[PDB]
Amino acid sequence: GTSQWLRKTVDSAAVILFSKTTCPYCKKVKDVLAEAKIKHATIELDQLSNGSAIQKCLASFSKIETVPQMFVRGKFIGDSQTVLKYYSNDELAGIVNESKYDYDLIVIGGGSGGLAAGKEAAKYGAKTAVLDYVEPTPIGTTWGLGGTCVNVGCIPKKLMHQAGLLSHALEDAEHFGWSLDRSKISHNWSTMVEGVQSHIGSLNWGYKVALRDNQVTYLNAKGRLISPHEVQITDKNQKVSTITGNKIILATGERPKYPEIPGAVEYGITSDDLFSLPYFPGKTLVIGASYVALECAGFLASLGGDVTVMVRSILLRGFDQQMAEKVGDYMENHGVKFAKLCVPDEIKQLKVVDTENNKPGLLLVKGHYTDGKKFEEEFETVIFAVGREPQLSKVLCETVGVKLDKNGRVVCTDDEQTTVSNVYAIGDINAGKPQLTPVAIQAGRYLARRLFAGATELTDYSNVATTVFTPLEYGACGLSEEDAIEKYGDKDIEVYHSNFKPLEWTVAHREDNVCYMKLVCRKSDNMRVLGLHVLGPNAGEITQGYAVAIKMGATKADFDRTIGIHPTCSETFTTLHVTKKSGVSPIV
Amino acid sequence: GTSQWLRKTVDSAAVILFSKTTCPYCKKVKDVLAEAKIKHATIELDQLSNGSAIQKCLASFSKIETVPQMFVRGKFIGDSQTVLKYYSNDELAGIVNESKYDYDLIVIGGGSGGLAAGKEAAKYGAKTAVLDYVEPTPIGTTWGLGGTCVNVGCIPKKLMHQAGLLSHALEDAEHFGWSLDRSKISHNWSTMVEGVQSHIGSLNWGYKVALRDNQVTYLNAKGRLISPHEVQITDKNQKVSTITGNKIILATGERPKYPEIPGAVEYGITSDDLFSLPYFPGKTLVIGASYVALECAGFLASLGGDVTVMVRSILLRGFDQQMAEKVGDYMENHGVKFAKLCVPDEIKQLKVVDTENNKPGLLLVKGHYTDGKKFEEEFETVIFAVGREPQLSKVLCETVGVKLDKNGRVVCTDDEQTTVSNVYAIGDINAGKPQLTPVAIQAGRYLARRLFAGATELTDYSNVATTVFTPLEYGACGLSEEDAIEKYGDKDIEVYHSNFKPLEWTVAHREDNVCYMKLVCRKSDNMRVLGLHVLGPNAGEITQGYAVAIKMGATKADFDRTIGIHPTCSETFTTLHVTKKSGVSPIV
Ligand SMILES: Cc1cc2nc3c(=O)[nH]c(=O)nc-3n(C[C@H](O)[C@H](O)[C@H](O)COP(=O)(O)OP(=O)(O)OC[C@H]3O[C@@H](n4cnc5c(N)ncnc54)[C@H](O)[C@@H]3O)c2cc1C
Ligand SMILES: Cc1cc2nc3c(=O)[nH]c(=O)nc-3n(C[C@H](O)[C@H](O)[C@H](O)COP(=O)(O)OP(=O)(O)OC[C@H]3O[C@@H](n4cnc5c(N)ncnc54)[C@H](O)[C@@H]3O)c2cc1C
Ligand SMILES: C=C1C(=O)C=Cc2ccccc21
Ligand SMILES: C=C1C(=O)C=Cc2ccccc21
Repeated sequence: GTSQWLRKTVDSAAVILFSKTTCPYCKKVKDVLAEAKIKHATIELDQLSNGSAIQKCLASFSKIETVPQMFVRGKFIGDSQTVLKYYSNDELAGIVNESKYDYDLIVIGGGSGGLAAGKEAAKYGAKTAVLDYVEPTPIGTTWGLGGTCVNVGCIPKKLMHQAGLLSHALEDAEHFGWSLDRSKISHNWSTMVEGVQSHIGSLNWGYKVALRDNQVTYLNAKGRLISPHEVQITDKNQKVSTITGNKIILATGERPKYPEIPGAVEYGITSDDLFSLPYFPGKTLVIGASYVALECAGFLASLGGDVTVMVRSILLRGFDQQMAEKVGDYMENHGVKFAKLCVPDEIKQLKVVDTENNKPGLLLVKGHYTDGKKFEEEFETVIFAVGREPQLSKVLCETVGVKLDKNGRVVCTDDEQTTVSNVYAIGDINAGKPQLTPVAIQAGRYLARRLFAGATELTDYSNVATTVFTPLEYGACGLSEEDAIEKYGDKDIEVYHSNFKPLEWTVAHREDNVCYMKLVCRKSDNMRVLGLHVLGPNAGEITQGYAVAIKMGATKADFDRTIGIHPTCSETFTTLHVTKKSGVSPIV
Repeated sequence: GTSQWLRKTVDSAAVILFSKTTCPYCKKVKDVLAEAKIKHATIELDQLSNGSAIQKCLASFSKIETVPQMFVRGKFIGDSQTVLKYYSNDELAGIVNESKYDYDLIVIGGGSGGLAAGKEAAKYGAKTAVLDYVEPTPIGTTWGLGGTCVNVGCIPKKLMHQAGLLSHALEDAEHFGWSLDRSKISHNWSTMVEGVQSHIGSLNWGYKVALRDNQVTYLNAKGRLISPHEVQITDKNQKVSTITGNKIILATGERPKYPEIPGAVEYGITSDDLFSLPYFPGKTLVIGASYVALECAGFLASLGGDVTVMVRSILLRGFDQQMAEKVGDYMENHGVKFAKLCVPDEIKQLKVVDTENNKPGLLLVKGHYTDGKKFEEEFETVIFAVGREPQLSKVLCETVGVKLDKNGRVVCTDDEQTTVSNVYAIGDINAGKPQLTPVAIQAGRYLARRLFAGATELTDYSNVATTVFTPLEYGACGLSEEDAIEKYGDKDIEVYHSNFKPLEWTVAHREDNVCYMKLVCRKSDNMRVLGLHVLGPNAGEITQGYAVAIKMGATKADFDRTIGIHPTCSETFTTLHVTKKSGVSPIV
C-alpha cells in the first residue's frame, strides 16, 4: 500500500525532500536550498499516519533511513552532508537541474487549467513550459494569454452582464429618490468593450508576469505531441522546433461550433467574436439555447438591443427544466423574443460590416418552424452558440495512443491520466467532466501536487455548483428534480420550494413571486439535500456557501436549524416548508 | 423519559390529535375537523422512535390505547366515535373552544418574534391574542404593526442602504458605457422616504391581514402582566380591561437609549425617527459606534450627506476588531468623517425644525476629545445610536416574579421559559441571546410548536451569522479571531485569509485589496472552522450558505474540496491558502 505510493512519488517529483519538523538537519538543508533559489517539494513525515512505514520503506530507495533525504527526478541525492557537499563545490545547480528532458512538465494550452497546473508545478521544482496559441476565428479575431474564460468567456461575459444589470439599477435609482433622466440615457457599446478589453489586457499581462515570476517558460507557439515525451512547436514565424518533457498536461479547451448552413461561417459570429466586437451588434439573432446563448441574448437586451433567440427544442438542456422555463419566462417578459421550435437554413448577406464607421452589416436569416411556417427576418448580427468542440486532431498525432471518445475528448482515469501514462488531460477536453473554469483550476493544481509533491487528494467532480448569468440569475448545486426522480423514484423524493422577493425589488416595483428556490431531498436518506436551485439576484453568491454543506451531506434539518441573515435573499433557504406533494402554492 | 415529555404535551396543547398514517380512523377524524374548521396539532406515532412507548404510556391519560385520541387543553375528549358523537349533536364547538382563560396564548408585543409565535400557535388550535402598541418617540413619531425590524430597523435601514449603493451604481454605469450626467444627478430624501414608508405601510397591513386570516385577535393596546395568567390592557381611549391566557409570551423588544446630556432628548433623534424623517437630515453627526451608527452614517454619506461619526472608544465593540477597522477604513476613505475618542457634553439648539418647508433645524454640539481639546461644531441633525434598552418595568408588575437581570432583560432557560412557568420570553429581551430578527422568529416559532404541538427541538443560538450593512458590507459567522485565541490560545489557532476584488469593481476602477476574507480555524480540532469573516459586496448573500456548513462542523478541508462558482466573490473561500502565521501578504 504505502510502497506503491512512495514508488510513484520518488519517480515523479523533480526536486523533493523528506523531513521532520522536530529534527535539526531537516530545518538545516531547507534554508540552504532557499538561499540557493532552488525550489522543491517537502513531505514532513512527522505529520502523516503513514510516516512510520515510509521512513522505513524509504530505505528501499536510498539505502538510508535518516532525515533529511533529497531526491531529484527519481534519484537519491543524499544526506545532510552530501548535499551541502554539492553546494560546497557549487555543483548543486547542474545536479538539481539536469534531466533527460528539457522540462519536468510541458503544459499544452494556456487556459484556466493549464496556467494553474503550470504555476503550481513550478512551485515544487518542476522545470515547466506553458505553450499557448489562439487560432483566429473565421473573421480573424484573436487574443492573448489566459484561455476561454479570461478572454472570450466568464470574464467579459460577466462584465457585460454587469453593464446590463446597471440598466435596471438606473431604472431602480429613480424610485429610490435619485433625479434621473431616463429620456436622455443611452448606452455606448464601444466604451464598454474598451473597458472590458482593457481589463482583459491586464489579465493577459498579469499571466505573463506570473509565469516569468515562477521561472516558467511561456511560448506563444502551437504545440503538437508527436511522441509521449516529444512536443513539436510552431511559432509566429512558422518556425518548427521540438522540445521534451517528462510529464505532459493537455489543456487546450474547445472552440465554438458552427452549424453547416450557407453563410454561417462567412456572415455569422460566435461568442469568440462577441466580446471584442468593434460595433454594437444591433438587432441580433442568437441561435442556440445553451447558457451561453441566453447569457448573451440577456445582456444585449438589457443593453437596449432588439434581441431574438432561435430555439431548436428546449432551453438549457441538461439543467433542471422547471428552472430553465422560469429563466426563459423572465427574459421573454423583459424584452427577449424567442422564435420557438425553429431552426436556421441559410444566412444571406444584405450588408457588409463597415470597418469605416464601425456599424454592423445586415443579414437575412431564412429558417423553418416545426409547424412548417417559414422563418425569414432581418438581423444586423447573428450569433451562434450551438455548442463547443475540442480541436485535438490538430494536437495529437494519433500515433501516440492518447484515446479520444466519440466527441473528440480525452478518456481519462479519475486522476486525469490519459492512455499514455505520462500524459494527463484537464479542463474542458477531459471527457465527462463539468466544463467550468474552477473545475479546471482545481484539477490542474491538485494534479500538479500529485506529480511533484507526492500529494494524494483527487479532484471531486460531484455536486459541482453552477451559475447561469442570465438577466435573472440561476444557481444550482447537485441534481435537477427530474434526475433525482429518475434515479430514486418519485415516491422517494420530497421537494421544498418557495417564491421570494428581494427587498431591493419592493421600492423598485419589480415582480412578486418570480424569484424562486427549491431543495430536492431524499425521503429515504434522512431528507438528504440532493439538489439546490435558486433563481434570483446574486444567485452565485447565494449558492456557493451551500455547496460546502451539500458536499458534507447536508439534510433538510441542517438547513432548518441554521438561522437566517436578515434581510437577504439567501435566508429563505433556512425557512422552507411548503412541499410540492403538498399541492400548496409556493407564493408569497 | 418519554413520559415526562407526554405529560407536558397533553397539558399544554390546546387541540391535539395522536394518530397513525396507516390506520383508517386516524385519517377519518382529521377530515371531519377540517370540515369543521377546527385547527389542531397532530403527532403521527408511526413516525417516532418513541411511538412504541407513547401509545402505551398514552393510556395513563385516556384509559385508552386506540388511535385516534384527541385532547383539548389537557383533557381527553375521546375515540373515533365520541368525537363524531360531538360533531354529531353539534357540540364540538364549545368543547374544543372552552378554556379556563380567554386564550391559550397571549403574546405581548407585535414584533418579529411575537407575530411569528402568535401565527404558528394559532396554526395548531391555540386561541391567540397579539397585543402591540408603540410608545412614541420624544418628538411624537409612531408607526404600525410589525416591530423594530419592519418599521424602524433592518427593513428601512436596508432600503436606504440600497439607495446609497445605487449612488455607486450611477458612478459605475459610466465606465460600463452608459451616457450619464453626473453633473445633473441629485438625490431627493422625501421621495425615498415615501417609497420606504409605502412598503412599510404594506407590511403593517399584511401583518394585520395575516392575523385576521389565522383567527388571531390583534389588539392595538398596551399590555401589563399583573398576574401569571392576567394581562391588563389599556387601549387608544385609555380604557382599561383585563384578559386571561394560559401561556404568555413576552416579545416587547427594546427602544433606543439617549445619553444624559442637555438637549439630547429635546434636539437629537434616534433611528426610531430617522426612517420616517420628513426632511433631509443634512449635515449630520452620528453619536455612537454600533453597527446601527455606521449603517446610518454610511448610507447618509452615500446619499451625498456631510456626515461625521463621534466615537467614544472603538468601532463595533463585540465584533472582530480587525474587520471593524477595515469597515471603518473604507467609510473614512469614502466620505465619512470620524471624530475619534470624543464624547458629547451638550447639544444646544440654533434653529428649530421647520415643519413649514420640511428642512432640518441646526444644532451646536459641544464635546471634548480625550486629548483635552474641545469639540464644537454645527450639525443640522444629530443622531444617537448609543445602544438600546428594554422597557419592562412598564410591562411586568414585578409582583409577578419574572426575574430580570442587571440590564433589565429576562432571565430564561434554554427553552425560553421565564421564572414564571407559563411565561416565556423571546427576541431582544431574552438575556444573553443574539439580538436579531431571524433569531426572534425561530425562537417564537419553535417555542410555539413545543407549547402546542408537542415538538421538542430547541432553538440553537450558537454560530448565528450576522451582516453589517455598511457601505462595504461585513458578514460573519462564529468567533472573532481574538475570541478564538482567548478561548484556545494562540498556538492552537490558524487563520487563512485573502484580499479579493469583485469583478464588478475592475471596469469600475474601484479598490484592489480592500475586500477581504478569513477563516479562523482550530489546529488541534482538524482545522475546524471556528469563525468566518468577509468584507465585500453582498456579504450577507455570501455568508449565509456557509453558516449551514459551520453548524455542521465544517473544517478547512471541507472548504478546499468544494469547487468555486466563477466569477463570484464567494468562490475565494474555496481556495484560501495564505496563513497569518506565514507572514506572507494576503494581497492580490
Ligand atoms: C461564453 C462562455 C462563457 C463562459 N462562462 C463561464 C462562467 O461564467 N463560469 C465558468 O466557470 N465557466 C464559464 N465558461 C467555461 C470556461 O471558459 C471554460 O470551462 C474554461 O475556459 C476551460 O478551461 P481549459 O483549461 O479547459 O481551456 P481554455 O480556457 O479554453 O484554454 C485552452 C487554451 O489552449 C490553447 N490551445 C489550443 N490548442 C493549442 C495548441 N495546439 N497549442 C497551444 N495552445 C493551444 C487555446 O487557444 C486556449 O488558449 C464559459 C465559456 C464560454 C464559451
Ligand atoms: C436600526 C436597526 C437596524 C436593525 N437591522 C437589523 C438587520 O439588518 N438584521 C437583523 O437581523 N436585525 C436587525 N436589527 C434588530 C431587529 O430589529 C430586532 O432584533 C427585532 O426587531 C427584535 O424583535 P423582538 O420580537 O424582540 O421585538 P420588536 O421587533 O422590537 O417588537 C416589540 C414590539 O412590542 C411593542 N411593545 C412594547 N412594549 C409593549 C407593551 N407593553 N404592550 C404591547 N406592545 C408592546 C413594541 O412597540 C414593538 O412593536 C436592527 C435594529 C435596529 C434598531
Ligand atoms: C419554455 C420556454 C419559456 O418559458 C420561454 C421561452 C422559451 C423559448 C424556447 C423554448 C422554451 C421556452
Ligand atoms: C479604527 C478606526 C478606523 O479605522 C477608522 C475610523 C475609526 C473611527 C473611530 C475609531 C476607530 C476607527
